[PDB]
Amino acid sequence: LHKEPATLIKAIDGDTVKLMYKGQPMTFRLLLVDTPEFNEKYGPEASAFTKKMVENAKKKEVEFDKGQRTDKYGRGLAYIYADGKMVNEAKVRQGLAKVAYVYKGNNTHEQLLRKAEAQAKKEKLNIWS
Ligand SMILES: Cc1cn([C@H]2C[C@H](OP(=O)(O)O)[C@@H](COP(=O)(O)O)O2)c(=O)[nH]c1=O
Repeated sequence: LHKEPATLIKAIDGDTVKLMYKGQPMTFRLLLVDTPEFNEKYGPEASAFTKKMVENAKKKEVEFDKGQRTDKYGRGLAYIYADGKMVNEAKVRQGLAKVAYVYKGNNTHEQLLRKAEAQAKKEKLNIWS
């Protein structure tokens, strides 16, 4: 896989980010994660964590997987990095998202994210408390 730069337009919520990617605005859905909705327990925390990780970063990068690059809603599907740290992974590591929507073709980082979720769950952290 490879990491491409992008410029932040809007950190939308826990699972999506709007970026200027090669000069065009697109909404990216984070691969492999599902975040509690804002009006559910941990929703507001999970959303603010995601937003601030992205917004505080100097460098934002997009990393497409080996399968489809857009979902059935027209969203880009990617791993997003914030100063070299994977946003998808951190959300899960901190017990503020769950590993989810793991399709063939776009599962490169599945083992890594499941490792993070296992640590969160062992620690009974946040959604796992
Ligand atoms: C993460 C991800 C979500 N999606 C779609 C599947 C879900 O649609 P369906 O429920 O219609 O299947 C939806 C979940 O996204 P949200 O969690 O943003 O709603 O996003 C994909 O198609 N591929 C993906 O990799």
